[PDB]
Amino acid sequence: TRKESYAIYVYKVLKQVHPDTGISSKAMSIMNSFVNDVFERIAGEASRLAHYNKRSTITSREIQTAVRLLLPGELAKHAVSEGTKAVTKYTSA
Amino acid sequence: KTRKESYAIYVYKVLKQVHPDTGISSKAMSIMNSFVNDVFERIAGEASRLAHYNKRSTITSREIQTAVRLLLPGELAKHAVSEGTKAVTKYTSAK
Amino acid sequence: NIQGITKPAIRRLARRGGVKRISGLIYEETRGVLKVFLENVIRDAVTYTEHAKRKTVTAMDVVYALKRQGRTLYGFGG
Amino acid sequence: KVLRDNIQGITKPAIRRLARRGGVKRISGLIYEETRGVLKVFLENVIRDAVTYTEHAKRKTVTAMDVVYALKRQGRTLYGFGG
Amino acid sequence: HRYRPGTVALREIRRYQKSTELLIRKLPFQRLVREIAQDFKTDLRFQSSAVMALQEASEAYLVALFEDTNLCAIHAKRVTIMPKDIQLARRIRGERA
Amino acid sequence: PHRYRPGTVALREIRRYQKSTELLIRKLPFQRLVREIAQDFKTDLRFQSSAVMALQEASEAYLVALFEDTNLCAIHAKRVTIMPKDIQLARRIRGER
Amino acid sequence: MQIFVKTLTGKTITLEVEPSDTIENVKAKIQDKEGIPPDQQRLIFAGKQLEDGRTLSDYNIQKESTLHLVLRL
Amino acid sequence: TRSSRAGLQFPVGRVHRLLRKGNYAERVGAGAPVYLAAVLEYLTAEILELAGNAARDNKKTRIIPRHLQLAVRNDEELNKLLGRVTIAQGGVLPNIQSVLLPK
Amino acid sequence: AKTRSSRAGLQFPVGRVHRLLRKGNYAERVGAGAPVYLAAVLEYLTAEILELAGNAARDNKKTRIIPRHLQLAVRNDEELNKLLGRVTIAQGGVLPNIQSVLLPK
DNA sequence: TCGGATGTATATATCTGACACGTGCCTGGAGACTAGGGAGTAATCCCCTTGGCGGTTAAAACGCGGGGGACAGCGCGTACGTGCGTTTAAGCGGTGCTAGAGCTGTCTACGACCAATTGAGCGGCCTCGGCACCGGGATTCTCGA
DNA sequence: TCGAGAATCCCGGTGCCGAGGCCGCTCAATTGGTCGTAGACAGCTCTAGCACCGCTTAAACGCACGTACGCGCTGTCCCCCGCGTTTTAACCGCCAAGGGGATTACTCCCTAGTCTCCAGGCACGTGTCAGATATATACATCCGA
Repeated sequence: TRKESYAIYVYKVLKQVHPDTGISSKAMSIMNSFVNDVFERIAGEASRLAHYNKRSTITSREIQTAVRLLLPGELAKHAVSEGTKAVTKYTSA
Repeated sequence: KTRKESYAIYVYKVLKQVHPDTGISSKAMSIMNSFVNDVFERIAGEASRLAHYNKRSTITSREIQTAVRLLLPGELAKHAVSEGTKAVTKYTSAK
Repeated sequence: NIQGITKPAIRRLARRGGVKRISGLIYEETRGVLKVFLENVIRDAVTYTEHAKRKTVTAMDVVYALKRQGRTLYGFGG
Repeated sequence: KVLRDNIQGITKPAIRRLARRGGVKRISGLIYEETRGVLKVFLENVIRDAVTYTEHAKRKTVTAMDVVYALKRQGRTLYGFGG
Repeated sequence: HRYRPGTVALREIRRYQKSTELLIRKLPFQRLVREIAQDFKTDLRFQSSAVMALQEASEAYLVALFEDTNLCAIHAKRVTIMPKDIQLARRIRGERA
Repeated sequence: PHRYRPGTVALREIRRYQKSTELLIRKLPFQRLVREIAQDFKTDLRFQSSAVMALQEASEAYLVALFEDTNLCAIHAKRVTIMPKDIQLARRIRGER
Repeated sequence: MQIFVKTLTGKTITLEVEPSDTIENVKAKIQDKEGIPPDQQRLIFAGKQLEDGRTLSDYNIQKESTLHLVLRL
Repeated sequence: TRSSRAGLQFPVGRVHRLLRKGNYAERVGAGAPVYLAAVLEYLTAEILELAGNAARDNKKTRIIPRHLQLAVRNDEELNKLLGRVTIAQGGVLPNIQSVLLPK
Repeated sequence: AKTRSSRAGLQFPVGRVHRLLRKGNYAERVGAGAPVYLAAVLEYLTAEILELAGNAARDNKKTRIIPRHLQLAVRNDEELNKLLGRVTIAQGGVLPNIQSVLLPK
């Protein structure tokens, strides 16, 4: 049956960054595993913190603090800047 | 006046059952509270992860048995398994 | 301020481990190591209490920050 | 069917090559035997986990994905085989 | 009289291994903690129990590190600890890069 | 009859083996060892090829890391050749049993 | 009559002597057969120290005795 | 009740409620809490028995955290289980390396 | 448009992340801004990794990325080594380093 | 200190199988609407933190004599690196086969929700003897002999 | 060895506060019942894991030979260690002030849930050119002079 993956999106990001480069299947599996692991870590930590503060729902602030706790400084602030930019762009329209 | 629940009474009951004439300090009681909570959280998390990994939405006694067999070393694992199955059989025998 | 960790205190701490003949600049080395460790744990606790929307650091924040680093501590309600 | 005397299958030159990957220059006479023990213990852990997973799935074939789970439990996550 | 070097050290080792109390004075540690936390946020208040927990954690970590340092020092056929032993132990532990 | 000085071919092999990426241990002996080990826990088990491949990769990585730490300890101990005591010291410091 | 002497290295020395053998004489014997200069030796028999002008029998030293020496430096 | 039906000391209803409210699964079985309570009771009984014996050795009638630390560190399986946790006011096992001792 | 991903101008799917978060049993009720934030973070990290890997492959005059390039890119960046200190990747290899005094005089 | 020899980086043809791309179709995602419960907001209490003063005494700081430890130079003999011929089992490659993994239908017992009820567990009070502190003597090492 | 000087453990008396117990109360666990579906069971098909045999050759094994390194011995120089005197600030006890952590009541609007529609992404299929293989050459480097 169907087997979900992260193919088209990673390929699109690669095309956006480097216009004339290609990658093999093993690198594809490695990137898929890396994305899944990062997703699992961030989501688990955010949910844990949300129940830690006795709150019954998860919101953008929880993920912001999870990113601040997980990633070290410089790329953490880069990622939070990207996230805020995306959030305001989405809510504007 | 918040109703903060704990495990003090049950630990005291177990201690009196095992050792008749012995007392316990408050710090030891807090230590036991923390230890029991940590072990409970570990076992429950591992069992839930395994149940979700086998794409089943119901957590039963078998998942708990497998999690116990995973986390604890050999001798304690076998003793805990024996105690658990004995308790389950005793509970299901009556009604 | 960091000087406040007195040399005889470091000597006692090492004597608990069981060292016999202390020598050199292990005092300065220990001070640096302690500073780094405190910096990390304090940053984690401060982030926790920042999200909590409070102004007083509590024991739960420190216990939980220690829990994150795989250094669980027993005996403070955590 | 019973199997025996497989530990000796890890030949000495292969161990020398593995050491040479890590950056070693000289090798003592007595190290090899010692190493042949340590590796064994490693395997004796991870397989013990993997089989248990196959016990819970009610199967008879050990799957690589179970090995990935077992390696993940010990905090040595591995990438390249899914999950 | 006079004692030969190496006996009072052993007596202190036994005495401190037998006991269970802290060895760093409370006030300088509290001042250091407040000064360190001053940088990350201004006008912060600390409960006493948090400082106590931090003190205990620091003591345990330092004791373990000194244990490993002693092991390395006796390994190279010496008796005195020097900083290179601390660096080696920290590097093998996987803490330092 | 030319004869290279000791340590030259060793360095050349060092560079060669750090340059490449393929695995080192052969296939059939490793497969037989894995089957023999798994026989004890439960009889009549069948293995997938990718499982054996992953086990081999993990084992090689772990062994290489251990050898690197052993070399670090040996060079600290003012020697050039590694000895088993260095291996057990590295294992002890890592926190393994 | 023969005596055994115990050193700090765990080696026992067997020496033939007589009760008239003064401490000068026995110390000379140790120096001759072992090469140790006389000024480096202290002797204890039955827990007592001795003065060089005396003789062996003054400390009730019998045969087969065990006398301990200490090196002083 | 339900603890009486199984001859347990730890509560069963509390464990059931914690499992249900702990967002572990959509539904829970009727046998899991009994098993978990039995395991917890066994572990705490072992720890308490060891700690009480250690306190008996020192000729005291009340358990203080040092007794718990000694009981945990002396056993080897229990030490393996609690490998990465520190106990407040615990202490250190009294060992000394062989070389350091005087000749 | 219609898709939520185009609304935020992102490439990673928003609806898929929302569904995974809802069905992953993390909280009883999930917010509405969380998927956008998470997708942005994932996109940034993937872009960084891919750019570093592409540069590493460029240095070796090969137009295709193999796992060795990913290993070199990850291990040559200090922070990225920090984030993945307990992760191994197949066929990666090791960094070419040699101790000082080991070298011939 | 050179010079012969050897391993290595580079230039070049080439053929293949893995990678990039077009197609059809199926299911999960988007649009419009409801409703109700969780979260933000305002006001009040009183509890724990901050701040400071006095004193006392224990610990900290400083200086000195010396001996035991760290480190460098030297000799040795033994264990390991390198080369070569012989022996051996890993690896490639086609063939048979079936046990066992994976998907499909069924129906059934097991668990979620809900109304009524009552007693098990928690907050508050009080009481005492096991443990902390102090004074005293027997015991056991430890340095100079 | 050994004997005297301290350091330490064992013994006995005294006082005080934390633990063990008792009492009163409130909300969560029990009981009885209905209704829906997660999964156990039985069956069917199709793949890949096991066993097999033959041929090739690259890899492993055993043996000589030589020399560089681990190890023990020795000598020197100096850096902490034990001890006594002067200096200081930690801690205990006490008192004042007040900020904000914790509750309680009220209001609103944000997300789960419903249905209907349709287009994004999946397996399938196919063509082709980037890299591995094999070959040939010039450059860098190493050990005897």
